[PDB]
Amino acid sequence: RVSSGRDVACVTEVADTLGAMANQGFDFLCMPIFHPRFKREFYKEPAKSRPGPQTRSDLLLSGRDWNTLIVGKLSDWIKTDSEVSRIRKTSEAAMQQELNFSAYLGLPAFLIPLKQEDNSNLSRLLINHIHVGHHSTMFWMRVPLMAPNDLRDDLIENEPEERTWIWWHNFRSLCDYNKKIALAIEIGADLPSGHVIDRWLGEPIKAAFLPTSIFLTNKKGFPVLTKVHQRLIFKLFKLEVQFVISGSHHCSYLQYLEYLSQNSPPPGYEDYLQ
Amino acid sequence: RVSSGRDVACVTEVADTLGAMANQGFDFLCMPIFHPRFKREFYKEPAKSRPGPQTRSDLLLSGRDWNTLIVGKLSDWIKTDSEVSRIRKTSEAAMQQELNFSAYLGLPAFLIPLKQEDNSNLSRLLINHIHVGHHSTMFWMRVPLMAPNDLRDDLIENEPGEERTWIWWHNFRSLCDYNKKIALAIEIGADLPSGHVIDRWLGEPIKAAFLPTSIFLTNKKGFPVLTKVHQRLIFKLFKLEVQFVISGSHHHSEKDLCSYLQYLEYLSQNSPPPNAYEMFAKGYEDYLQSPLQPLMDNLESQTYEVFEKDPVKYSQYQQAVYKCLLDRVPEEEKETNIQILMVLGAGRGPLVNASLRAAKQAERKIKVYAVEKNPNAVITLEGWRYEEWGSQVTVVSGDMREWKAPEKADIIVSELLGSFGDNELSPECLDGAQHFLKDDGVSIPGEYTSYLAPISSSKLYNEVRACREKDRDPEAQFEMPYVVRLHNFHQLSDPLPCFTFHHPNKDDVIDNNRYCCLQYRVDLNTVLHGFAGYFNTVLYKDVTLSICPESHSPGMFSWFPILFPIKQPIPMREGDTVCVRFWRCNNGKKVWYEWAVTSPVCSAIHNPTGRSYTIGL
Amino acid sequence: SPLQPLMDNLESQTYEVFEKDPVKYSQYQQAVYKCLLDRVPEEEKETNIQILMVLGAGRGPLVNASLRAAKQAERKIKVYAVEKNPNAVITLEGWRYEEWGSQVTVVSGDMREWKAPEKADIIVSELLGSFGDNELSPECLDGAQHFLKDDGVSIPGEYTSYLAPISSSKLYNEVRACREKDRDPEAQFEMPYVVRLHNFHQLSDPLPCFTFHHPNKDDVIDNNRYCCLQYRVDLNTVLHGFAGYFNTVLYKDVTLSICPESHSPGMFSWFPILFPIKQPIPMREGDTVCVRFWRCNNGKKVWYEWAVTSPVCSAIHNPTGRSYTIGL
Amino acid sequence: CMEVQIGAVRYRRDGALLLAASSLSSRTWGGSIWVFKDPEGAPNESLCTAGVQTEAGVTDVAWVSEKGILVASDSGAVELWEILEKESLLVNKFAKYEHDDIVKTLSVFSDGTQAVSGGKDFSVKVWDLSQKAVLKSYNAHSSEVNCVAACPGKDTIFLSCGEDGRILLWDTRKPKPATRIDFCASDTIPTSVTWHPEKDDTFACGDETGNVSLVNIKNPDSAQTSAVHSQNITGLAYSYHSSPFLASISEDCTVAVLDADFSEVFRDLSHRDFVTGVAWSPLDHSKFTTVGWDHKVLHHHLP
Ligand SMILES: Nc1ncnc2c1ncn2[C@@H]1O[C@H](CSCC[C@H](N)C(=O)O)[C@@H](O)[C@H]1O
Ligand SMILES: Nc1ncnc2c1ncn2[C@@H]1O[C@H](CSCC[C@H](N)C(=O)O)[C@@H](O)[C@H]1O
Repeated sequence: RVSSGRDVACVTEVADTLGAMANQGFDFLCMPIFHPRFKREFYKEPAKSRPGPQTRSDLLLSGRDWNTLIVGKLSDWIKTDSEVSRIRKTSEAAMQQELNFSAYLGLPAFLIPLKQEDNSNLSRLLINHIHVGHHSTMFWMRVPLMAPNDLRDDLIENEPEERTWIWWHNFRSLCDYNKKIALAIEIGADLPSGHVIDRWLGEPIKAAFLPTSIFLTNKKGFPVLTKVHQRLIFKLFKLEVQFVISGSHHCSYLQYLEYLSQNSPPPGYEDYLQ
Repeated sequence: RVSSGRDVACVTEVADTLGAMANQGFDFLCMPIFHPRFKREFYKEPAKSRPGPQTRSDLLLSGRDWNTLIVGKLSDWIKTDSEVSRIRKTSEAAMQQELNFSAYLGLPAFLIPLKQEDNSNLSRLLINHIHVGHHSTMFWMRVPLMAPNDLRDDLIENEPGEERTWIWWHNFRSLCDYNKKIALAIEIGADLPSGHVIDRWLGEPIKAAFLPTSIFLTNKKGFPVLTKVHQRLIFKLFKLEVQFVISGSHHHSEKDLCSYLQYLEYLSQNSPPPNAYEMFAKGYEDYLQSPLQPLMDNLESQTYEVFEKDPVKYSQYQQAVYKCLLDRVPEEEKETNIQILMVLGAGRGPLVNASLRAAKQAERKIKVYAVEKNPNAVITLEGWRYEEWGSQVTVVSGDMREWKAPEKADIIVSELLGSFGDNELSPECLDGAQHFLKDDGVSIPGEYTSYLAPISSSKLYNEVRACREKDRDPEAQFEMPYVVRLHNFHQLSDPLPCFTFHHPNKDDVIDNNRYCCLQYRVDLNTVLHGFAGYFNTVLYKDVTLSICPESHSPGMFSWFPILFPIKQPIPMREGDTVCVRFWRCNNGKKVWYEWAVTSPVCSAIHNPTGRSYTIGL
Repeated sequence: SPLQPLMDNLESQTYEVFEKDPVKYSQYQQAVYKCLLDRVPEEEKETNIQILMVLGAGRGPLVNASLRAAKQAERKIKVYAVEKNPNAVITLEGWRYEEWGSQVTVVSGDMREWKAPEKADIIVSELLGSFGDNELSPECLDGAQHFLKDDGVSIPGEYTSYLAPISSSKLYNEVRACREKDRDPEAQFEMPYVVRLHNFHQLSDPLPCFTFHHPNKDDVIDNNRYCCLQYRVDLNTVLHGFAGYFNTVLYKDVTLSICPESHSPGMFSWFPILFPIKQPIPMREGDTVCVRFWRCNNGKKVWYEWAVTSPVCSAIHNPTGRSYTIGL
Repeated sequence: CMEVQIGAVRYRRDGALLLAASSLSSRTWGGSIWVFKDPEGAPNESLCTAGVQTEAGVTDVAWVSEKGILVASDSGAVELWEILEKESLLVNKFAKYEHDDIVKTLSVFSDGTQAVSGGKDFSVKVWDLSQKAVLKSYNAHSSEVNCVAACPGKDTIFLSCGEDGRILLWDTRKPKPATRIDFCASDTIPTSVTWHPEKDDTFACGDETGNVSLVNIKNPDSAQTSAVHSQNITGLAYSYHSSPFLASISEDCTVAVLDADFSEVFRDLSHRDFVTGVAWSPLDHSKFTTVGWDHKVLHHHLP
């Protein structure tokens, strides 16, 4: 019956935001457990000796809430595969810090975005965290169907599909196809071919991210997706994946999702292996 | 809701009997799949060539009804342990026939009664049928609490102890190697054995309880009523959540079968409120996990929440700080003396708050240091710090063994105690934190002592035996401690003091390597399966905590006991002595335990060199 | 499997094998020879006593090679012979009270925990493995760096490990048969082996992997390393793993190396090392081989993690040192 | 009171100090804007002239004309605040949530009626401050936009740099406005850009490595780069001199000043955390003020 979540960039008040997104019709919330701008030093003084809390404590929500309502988001300033040695070191420390905190809270899922082809060191740190005790945490890998550089506008006069698939494949292969590692696809304004789409659907997708900017405004000022996007939602429906609404309010986009469901085209030994 | 079933002797029309008992209030039907009188030949003509179906078809009921509504009953004429070869051979063929058909129907459970001590050939046939692929069918072994010969009326002139039928079940289950698919279905008679015997029965995997219609007394109104003796047995069965089965004709009372079910529902809603229980509920009853290591591992927030749920530990520690303050700073120094208190291993707060409120209760001023190695917990600690506490509490992130304190402390407060006292490496942590304690400083807790007691538990042993993991020593599970529950084992002797650690340790050369020989005398004929571990501790003077069996000190519900299993169980007589050699080793990188039994039979040293179990740092 | 002289105490027979190579003895003796002449002039031929410390003295050889280097250079040295192996110390105190004298002070203990009552001019150690740092030479010297003078010289001064993609169906099947009971049935592929050159065929020239210099004057000393080495395939073959070599600089111009086409002595002083692969990769010519190699140090253990990302993307071998670690 | 982490610091053409602070560690991740006519009074909220709290954290602030104040919020909105001077009050005029992610930076053109926004949603938006709405939204960057800088004297030209490693020169007249500028060691990620007040076709940029570069758009082969800091440059600012000095701040908790010949003149190690702001004083041309996450508002002077 369409299970949906809300992706936020930053939360000023956790208790208020949860109730606000509950009134909108969202089930869970994708939020950062550390402030996305709160960068931190681990090796060099005096920034290393920064006083005060690293982030908001676990006592803001009940254990029930952390385990059912919250999907953690990794800080975007963390680049574990940076060619800069100093940055690579800092990211490794920050990577372990946030992964450990997400497991401490007992989060059901944790978002780790893939923004490039080289995610070797990331996979190394991730499977290490999984192997060292900490468990019961699904790892959603945010991977766009199309690369950000392939979706940008041709506005650079001196700089005028299988790409992002290699990102996910190489990372998953490096992680030895770990069960705690799933996929969270992000839908752009342009979709890949039908065959490529079906190939993505073969992967353990647990979430589908819908940017608010891919929705068209109807005659009566209502959100609407193209038939190309619609057929993809129809395929995602029979996989029982969750949908996450990201972007600015300018918020009942879930109505159109339920609308696409109630009136969805008609058709479980599919996994079966003995 | 009380799930119950009906035991019928025979069924003419199946569809009729189902709907009949369904409107009586039953949830399932215990019926035979073959006619109880339809004795058949297999090896000799002309009876061998019997035409017609062997029994009724499977198309009478749907698969859904067969899987959820029907419990099959084995024919009683089948005696696979008869001393007559012709009878045995016939029964063996008959045994396999009804078993394979019951599995063919997809029956959830199958009834096989035990009527004697010798069921050797029965076991062989049963575990075979389980091993030849046909499974998913629970096997209810109907065993009466009292033998039929012990419940008969003394009506014979020339022919005029209660653990008799226990041997029937114990020998059978042992021969079946404690198979998972084999359960117990007790049959309650007019007379009941000892309460301890009953408690031993309830320890077994009881899936059903048979209530004959002849044990019910007819009230003055004509309603079926159980005696107070039986009612207490039913009460114990209620918390095991077993299913009840009514057997016999309802014509022993003036009412129908439904009245028997209403009386049980009546007892259910009037059953006594459970306490001394419900701590563990619902439940840590079958708790068999490895001891947590808060030092080698960073605990989760959910894990901390469990430890912080006991008000006893909070109260006693608050009381300890309360008394300790009043004893080291007089009334004339009520404000000119600031006690330096350090909470080593602050966790998420509780110990820090318990120290602050103890300072206000004693009207003493304290300077608090809250140190923790868990970075995730420090985040919680700095929440209280910058909202509630203030500058009087200094939050430190790091190990107490490596932390350099800029100020010596008067009082150090820690709660690094495990189920065995020192199994969470409390001594090592405090020893490395002893240097920044003043020469006249007080440590809380001041001392703690572990205890060992020889136990007997075929239940716990087989649970450990099933803990064989792949890619390791197939016997490693027996060489590691488990956190268990008291009611899952039977203690064979009073616990003896094992290892004692006091703080601050003022020894010449501090060594946490320990060794002792504990001897116990056996007063029964039982089997040694391992040793239970308890501990007691002294926070401050007279303020204590203990999980020892017969302790009058609070804290009996603050920790589960620990279990050190044995590889080869030792059957012992009464008068035998049990000497156990117990080691606590520390090689600088790891800490572990090594144990061995040298009496009555000399076993082998378990977990040598920590090959199977170690504790970090 | 590579010996671990740090986690384990070597046997006398084992030492005898290491002391059988005259090349290592000569080059180290030559290193001390040149180092002395460079830090004390001719006019200070007797008024300057150099404080030399043999860290990991073993059974003697390095101490004697330092004494004879002092006589060859006509310089006076005060020797400290430290060792953690109690059994080897017994041998060290044999030379001490029969041959050496009071000029050599025998110390029993770890160089990382030992408190030297006198800073040293020269520290001499031979903690090098087949892969250079696989015997944890950096960690040992880093913890022994504090009692080295501000202008002190360390021998060796630096060393570098090398990796090269190889092909060997012979070595692979030998590793495949190394499946032991009561452990991961694929653990044998996630651990290094000490092998021989003629048992494999190198597919490309070796590239520099990790480099360690002593004394390490970095801000925050970290022995955690990571690199991506790429090689081009010129044949149609099957990738079975990676060979590991190393080269080192004892003193200026005096070097030791086991690299394939090295003109420096020491080609027979160490066997190469082998990092196997789980799934062998059949490759065409023109293909590139990128290998991700990690050296990890969690404070309690040290290990290696490797993965192939070209042409086919494999999995990370020995993650979190689940199959292979090195003590301390 | 004012939040711990101070984000930015801007000077007004009379001495008025404009600081922005945000909470990045507490339970409430909000923000607040402050105006100090007496800079020495900072960061004491008791000595301010006007202060107000925003709905979320504030990444960047900029002066609009003399009474208007632009705000880049965590909510992905651009807010215009006006100073009701000596009412001790700050009143919002509009808050438009055009960005789909955190607005990391924003710059105001010379005319004081237009502005450009840099977003974490890869978006670059030019704003019409008069009509309270955007003009054109540009998606040229393939990653997070780090810094944007309007060209002084030109109301159609501005610079931008992002995590995609691109430094784009803009001209909102051309069908393809963006033009990528390249020079020696431009492979790094640019984190801050600013225009040179006295040189044509010349700008100063900084990377996440610690380098501060002087680049002439025409002939980029003579670009002067200098390892000024050891970590990410968090801001750049030129002085009001005829031959302006270049002040640089970074995550290494240091503040440095280069001259016209790119040689170091000043360096302060007084900050105890990430210095996140820097601005020169219109009154004293030797005075410049820096702010950091240590809640310090320090003033400096040239030798
Ligand atoms: N060496 C050390 N230094 C600092 N903190 C330590 C420490 N060893 C343990 N701790 C902290 O002390 C706390 C002990 S919690 C122990 C719970 C207790 N055994 C029970 O069952 O009730 C943990 O949060 C841990 O982080
Ligand atoms: N931390 C430490 N402190 C003291 N001695 C050490 C040490 N680590 C290693 N050693 C000693 O140094 C010696 C290194 S022998 C190494 C042999 C060399 N890798 C080869 O193959 O030729 C050993 O005898 C060992 O006892």
